[PDB]
Amino acid sequence: EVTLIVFHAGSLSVPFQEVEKEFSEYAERNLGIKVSFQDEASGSVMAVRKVTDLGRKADVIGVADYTLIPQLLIPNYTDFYVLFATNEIVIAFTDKSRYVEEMKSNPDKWYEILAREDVRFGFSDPNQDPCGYRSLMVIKLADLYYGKEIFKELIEENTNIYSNGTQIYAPKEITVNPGKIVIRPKETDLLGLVESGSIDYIFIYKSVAKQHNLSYITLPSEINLGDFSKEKFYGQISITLGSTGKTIKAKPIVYGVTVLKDAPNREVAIEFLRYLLSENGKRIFEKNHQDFL
Repeated sequence: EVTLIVFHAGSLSVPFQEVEKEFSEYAERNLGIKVSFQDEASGSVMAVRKVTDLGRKADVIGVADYTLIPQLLIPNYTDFYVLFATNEIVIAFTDKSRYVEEMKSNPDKWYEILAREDVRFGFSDPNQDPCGYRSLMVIKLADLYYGKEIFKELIEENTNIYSNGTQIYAPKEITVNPGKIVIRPKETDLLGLVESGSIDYIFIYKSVAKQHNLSYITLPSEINLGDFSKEKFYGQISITLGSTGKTIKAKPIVYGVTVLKDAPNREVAIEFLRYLLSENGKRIFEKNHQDFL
C-alpha cells in the first residue's frame, strides 16, 4: 500500500483528480499495489514553497508555470522537469454579472467595462499563484496592445500593486479597494464568488472556466499568453514577487511536473508521472478542456 504525496496548481485540480483515480486502478491491475493519494491544491508558487520553505516532504510537484521548477527546485530538490500542458487567460462571468450582455457583444471593450464604478473583478494573489501574476501581466500587456493606461486605471488606482515601466511588482502584502477588487490565494478560490454574483468578472484559465461551465470572452492573442507565436510581444513584460523576491517574465503558458529526488515513494511516483504523460493522461486532460503541450 502506497500513498503518493502530490502538491499541485489549483488549475490542475479537475484533471489531476481523474488522473489519480485512473492511476489507482492501473496500479492495482498492472503493478499489484494499492495506491492512494495525499493530494493538495494551492497556487503553484505556494506548492513549491511547501517544500523549499516549510520543509515538507512530497513525491510529485505539478505547476502551472514550469519556470518555478528550475528557478526554485533545481538542483537542490530535483534535477528535471517535464513540460506537458498549456492554457490561456480569459475573462469569465455569469448571467449575474453587471453588463454581461455588453461584455459578450463588445469583448474588445472589456477594459472599459471593468473600469466602470459599479463593476467588481477578481484575480488571485501573484505571490502565491501564476494565474494571479499572469492576470496582472495580461492587463499590463493590454496597455501596450491598445495604447491606453489600462493597468493604471484598473490596478494601480485600486491596489498597492505598481509597475516601473514594463516591470510589475507585487508587494509581499497586497491591499485592494474592496469596492472594485477581490483577491484570493489561488484562482479556483474565485469560482464561488463569480458564481454567486458577488464579483462580476474574473481573470482565469480557459480550461477552468470551461470545467465549471462559466461563460467567458477570449482576449487578443497578443495579451492572453496562450499563443506561442506571440512570445516576443509577451516578453515585453515581467513581474517580481514579494513571496520569492524573484522575477518571472511574461511568456506562453506551459505547465511543468517533476518528482523530487528524495521522494518517499520514488518509483511509484515516476510510474504516476508516465501515466500522466501517456495517452490516458492526454485523454483525461482533453476531456476536461485543457490541451497538452
